[PDB]
Amino acid sequence: EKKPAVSVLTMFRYAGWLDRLYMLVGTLAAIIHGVALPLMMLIFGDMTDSFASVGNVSKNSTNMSEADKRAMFAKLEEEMTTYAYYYTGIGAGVLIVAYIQVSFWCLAAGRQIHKIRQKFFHAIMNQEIGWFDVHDVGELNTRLTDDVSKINEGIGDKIGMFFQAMATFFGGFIIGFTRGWKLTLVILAISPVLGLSAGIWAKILSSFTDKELHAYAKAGAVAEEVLAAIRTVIAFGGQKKELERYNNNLEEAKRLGIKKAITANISMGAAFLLIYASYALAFWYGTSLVISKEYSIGQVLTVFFSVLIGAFSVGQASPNIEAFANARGAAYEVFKIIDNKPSIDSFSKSGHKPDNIQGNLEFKNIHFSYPSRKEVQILKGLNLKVKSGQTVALVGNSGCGKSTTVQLMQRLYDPLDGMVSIDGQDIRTINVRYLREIIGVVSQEPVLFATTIAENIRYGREDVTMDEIEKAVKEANAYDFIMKLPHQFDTLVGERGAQLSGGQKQRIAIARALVRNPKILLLDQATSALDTESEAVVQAALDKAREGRTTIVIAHRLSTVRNADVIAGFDGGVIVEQGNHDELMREKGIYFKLVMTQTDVPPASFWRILKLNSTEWPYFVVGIFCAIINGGLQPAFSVIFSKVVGVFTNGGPPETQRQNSNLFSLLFLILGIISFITFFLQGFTFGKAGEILTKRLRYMVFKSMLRQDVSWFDDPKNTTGALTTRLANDAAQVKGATGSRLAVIFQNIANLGTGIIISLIYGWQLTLLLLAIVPIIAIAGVVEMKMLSGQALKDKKELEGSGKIATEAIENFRTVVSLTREQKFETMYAQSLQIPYRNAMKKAHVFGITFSFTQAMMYFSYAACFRFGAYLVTQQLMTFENVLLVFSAIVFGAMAVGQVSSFAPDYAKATVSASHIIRIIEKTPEIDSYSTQGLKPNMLEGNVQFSGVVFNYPTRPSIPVLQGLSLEVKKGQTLALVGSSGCGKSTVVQLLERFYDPMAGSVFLDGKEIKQLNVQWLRAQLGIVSQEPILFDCSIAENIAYGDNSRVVSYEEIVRAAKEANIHQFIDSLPDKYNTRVGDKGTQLSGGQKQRIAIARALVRQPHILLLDQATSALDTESEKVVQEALDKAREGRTCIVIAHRLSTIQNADLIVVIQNGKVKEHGTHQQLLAQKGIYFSMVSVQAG
Repeated sequence: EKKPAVSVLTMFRYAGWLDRLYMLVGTLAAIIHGVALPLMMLIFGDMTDSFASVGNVSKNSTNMSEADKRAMFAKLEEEMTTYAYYYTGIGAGVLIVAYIQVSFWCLAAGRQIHKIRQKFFHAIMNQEIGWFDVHDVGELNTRLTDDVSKINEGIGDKIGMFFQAMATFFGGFIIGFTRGWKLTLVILAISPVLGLSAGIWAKILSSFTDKELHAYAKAGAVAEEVLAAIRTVIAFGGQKKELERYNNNLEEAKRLGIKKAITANISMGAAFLLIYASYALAFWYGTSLVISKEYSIGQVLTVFFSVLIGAFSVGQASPNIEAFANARGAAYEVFKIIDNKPSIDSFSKSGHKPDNIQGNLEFKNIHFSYPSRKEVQILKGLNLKVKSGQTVALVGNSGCGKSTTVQLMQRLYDPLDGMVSIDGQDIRTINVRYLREIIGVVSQEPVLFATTIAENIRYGREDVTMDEIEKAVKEANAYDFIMKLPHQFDTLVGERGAQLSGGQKQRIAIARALVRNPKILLLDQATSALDTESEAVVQAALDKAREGRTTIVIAHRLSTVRNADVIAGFDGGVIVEQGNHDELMREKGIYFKLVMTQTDVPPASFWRILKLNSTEWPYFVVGIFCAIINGGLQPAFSVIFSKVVGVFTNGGPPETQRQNSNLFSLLFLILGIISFITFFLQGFTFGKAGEILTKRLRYMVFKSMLRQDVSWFDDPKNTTGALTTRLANDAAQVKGATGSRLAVIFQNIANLGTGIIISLIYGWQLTLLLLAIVPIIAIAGVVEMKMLSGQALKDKKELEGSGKIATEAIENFRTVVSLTREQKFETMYAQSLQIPYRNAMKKAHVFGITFSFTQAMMYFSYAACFRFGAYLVTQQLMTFENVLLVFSAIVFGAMAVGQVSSFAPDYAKATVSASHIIRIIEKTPEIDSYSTQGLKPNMLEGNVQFSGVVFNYPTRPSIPVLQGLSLEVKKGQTLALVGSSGCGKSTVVQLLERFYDPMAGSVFLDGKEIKQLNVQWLRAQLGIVSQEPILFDCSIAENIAYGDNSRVVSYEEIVRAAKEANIHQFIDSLPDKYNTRVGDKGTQLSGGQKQRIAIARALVRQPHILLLDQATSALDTESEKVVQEALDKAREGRTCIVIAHRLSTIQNADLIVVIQNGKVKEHGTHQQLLAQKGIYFSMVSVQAG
C-alpha cells in the first residue's frame, strides 16, 4: 500500500509571514537547547580531571600535613566555583531558550489550523451535488476533525523537538570527535549492530500482531452474530451451543498471543544486552587509552556519553518524523478538496439576475444520466413547456425521472443534451443563487434544523420581522398548533428538541419556503409520507401556496392531481401522452390504468483482579524472582561504573589499574548476560500467565453474558457492538494488571530500595539532598503529563459545538443548498471557533513554561549536587568515588522506574478495563436460564392462563403496558390477539416465553406458576415465530436443527417437517439441496422464503404451543399465501396464539381478545364480536372501506 502525501514546502502554505518568523526564531532556540546537554558532558569530564588530579595526591604520599590539605583542597574549592557557575549558566539559558522553542512552534501551528478549518469547511459547502453523490459523507465529516487533528500534531511543537534532537545528534558526535576520535569510531562501529537489532524486532513484533487480529476475527465473528440474534438464542436454549463455537475458535489467538509475548521480551533483553555489551567494549578499550597516558579520566567520560546521547537522539526523533509524515498524508485528502473547483458554483457571481420573472418553463430535448450510474440513461428526448401561472403534475411508472425534472430545474445537475430555459433564457446563463432565491422547494421528507421555529423559518431569508413570519405560518396552516406549543414561536425543534408530527414539520417547511416569496414552486411528494388525516391540512396549504405561481408537483394522491391545468405522462424518459385528465382518461392509456386502481466509574481492588490469575501462581513466583534480580542489576552497574572511576580518581598503584579496570569492565557483561536471562524468563512465565488469562476470561464473560436476562440486552448500553469490544480487547487488556504489575513493583522496589541503602552508608549527607530533590523533579514529569492531558479535554470539548454545527450542515446538504444558506453555516462555524482559538493562543504560553521550568530545575539542580558533593571532598568527609556511587545510584536508578513504567501497559486503562469484566461476570440474573431445577412434568395438556398480569418494561420503567390483564386459552384452541397498535399484544408472548417476569399478577400453565417451572423446559415446549426471522450464516440443516438442540436430527425427521412447512418441493429443485450455505455468503434468500424456514424449525420440535407475533410483515404477495398455507397446517390441533395485524386470519380462530390500555375490553368468536358492534367491529370496517 502506497498512500500519497504533500510536498513539504506546500504544506506550510496558509502560514503568514509572522508564522514564518516564529518557526525560525523557535528553531534557533531548539538548536541551542539541543547542544546544551553535550556541553553539560564536556564540563562533567573536565570536572573529574580536576578531582582526579588531586584525589590521589593527598592520599598516597604524606609529604605535608596541612600544607598539602589546604594546598590541594583550597584549589578544588576555587575550581568548583567555576564548574558550578558554568552549570548554572546553562539552566539560565535553557529557561529562556526552551520557552521560545515550544512557544513559537505551537503558536505558528495554531494560527495555521484556524485558517485551515474555515477554508476546508467552505470547500465542502462549495461542492456540487453530484460531488456528494459519489462520496461517503460519514468519513468526510470525521475527516473535518480527525484529519485536521492529524495535521496539528505534525506542525506544532513536534518540530521544535526534532531540530533539538538533530542538534544533539551533531552536537554530540562533534564533541566526541574533537576531544578524542579513537573512542568514537569504536562506538559508531557498534551502533550499526544496534540500529539493525532495533529495527529487526519491530518487524517481527508487527508480524505476530496482524496475525493475532486475524485469529480472534473468527471468534469475534461468532460473538457478533449471537448477540444480534440473541432473541432467537434464548428462545431455543442454544446458550451453550453458541458458547462452544465461540470457544473452539478462541484457542487460535492464544497460541499466537504467546509467540508475541515471548518474542517481545526477547526483543527487550536482546537489546538490553547489547547496551551492557557495548558498554564494556567501550570501557575496556577506554581504560587502555588512559593507562598509556593519552586520555585522562575526564576525557573518556565526556566522549562516551557525548556519543550515546547523540546516538540515542535518533530514537527520540523517530516519532516526531512519523507524526510529521502522518500530517503530510492527512493534509493531502484535505488540500485536494480546497483546491477542487466546481462547474456549478453556488458561490460565484457570474450570470444575469433578471427581474420581473414570468416563469415560462421550457424543457428542450433533455437527455440525462446520473453520475453515480452513468451507464443507465434516465431521460431520452424529453420536451415540455409550463406556461406562466399554470400547474403541472408529472405522472408515470416507478422511476427517478419525475424527480430528475425537479432536480434539473433547481440546476443541481447539468443535462447531457438539450437545454432548460426560463422565459427563453438558458438556466446555465443566470446566477445560481438568484435562480434558487426565486425558487422554493418542498421535498418529500422535511428537514428541520435544531434551532427555534423562528430560526428554522429565518433560514429562508435572514432579514425578517416577526410580523412577516406570522403571515407565512398562517398561510402554511401551522399557526394554531404553534400557539398551542409550550414556548410558542420559541419552542425548539430538530433532533435535540420537542418532536413535531410529520404534518406539522411540512407546514413549517412550507412556511420556510413562503418567506422566500419565490416565483416558481417545485414539490416532490410533499404528501407521500402522510396518512389521509394529516394530508388534508397539508394539501389545503399546498393548494394555497400554488396560487399565481408556476408549479410542477410530483403527486402521490391522485385526487390532489385533478385540479391541475395539465398532466404529463412519462414512460422511459419520454412524454407519451399530454393533456387534461379527461383527455388521458379518454386515451385509455397509461394514466387511465393508474387512476382506476386507487379508487462508568467503578474502582476495582488491586487484590480482586490478582485473584483471577491465581490458578497459575507458579508462573507468578518465578516472574517475581526475576523481577527482583533485574531490579538489582541497576545499583550493581552504579558500583561497577563507580569502582572503575574510583581507581582513576581516589588513588592506586598503576600495577593494579589493569586488573581492577578489566575486571569491572567485564562485570558489565556479567550484568549484561543476567539482563538477557531474567527477561527471557520473566516474559515466559508472566507471558503465558497473561495469554492464559485472556482466553479464560473471554470464555467466562461470554458464558456469563448468555446467562443474563433480556432486560440487560434491551439496555441502551449493552448493544451488540459494545459487548464485542468488552469481550475482545477489554477482556485481554486485564493482563497488564496481574503479572506485569508485580514485575514493575518488584523491580521498582528492588531498584530504589537497595540503591537508597547503599548511598546512605557510603555517604549520607549527599543522599538526603538527592532523595529530597528526586521527589521534586519526579513530580514535575507527572503534572506535565496531567496538564498536557487535562488541557486536552478543555480545547477539544469546546470544539464539539464547532463540529456539531458542521454535522448539521453536511447531514442535510441537499436541503441547505436549496435554501442557499451555505454562507450562514460557514459564519456559524467560524464564530464558534473563536473560543478554541483564543484558548490555544494562551496554551502555548503555558506549555512554553512547563517545558522551560522542567529543564531549568534539572540543569540548576545538577549544580546543587556536584557542588555539595564537592564540598564533601574539600572537607575530607567523603571521596570523589563515593559521590559517583551516590549520584549514579539514585539518579540512574530513579531514571530506571520511568524506563520501566513507560514500557509496561497503561495500568489505569487496564484496571477500569478489568473492573468492567468482573461486573459482567459477577452479575446473577433474575431469570437463571442456565438452571437445572423446576418441575418439568409429563403433563402435555397446555391450558394457558393469564390472571391479573401487571407489567412494565424496566428499560422504560415509567410506561405502563399491562394492568390487570386476564385471559385463558383452552387446550387445542387458537386465540387471536387484536387491539390498537401497542406492545400489550406482543408482551403476552414474551411473558409466556418468560423473557421477563411480571411485576404483579400471575401467568399459569395447567394451573401451575411458571416461576416454579424449569426455564429451559418451559421454553422447550414453546415454538416462537418472530416477525423478521433471523437466519445464521450456516447450512439449512443447522438453521432448522437449531430449534431442537441436544438431539439426533435425521434426514427422515427434517424432511417431514419441511413437507408440513410446505417448502419440501422448493428445496428439491435448487442446487446442492439441503446443504446450501445461507446468508450473504451463500445464495441470498427472499423475504418470503425465510419465514417459511422459521415455521419448519418450530414444527420439528412438535411443541404443544405455537406463538405467532406479527408474522407476514412483508410485501411478497405470492409468498404471503404460501405462508398462510403452511400456517394453517402448522396450527392444526395445537394451542396457538396469533398476533394478527391483518384481519382475515382471525375469522377461523377459536377466540379473539381485543386489548386496550392493558385491559381486555371484549372477547369471543369472530361472529360474536362483530354482532356486538363494539371495538372489533370498528377495526374490521376499516378494511372494507
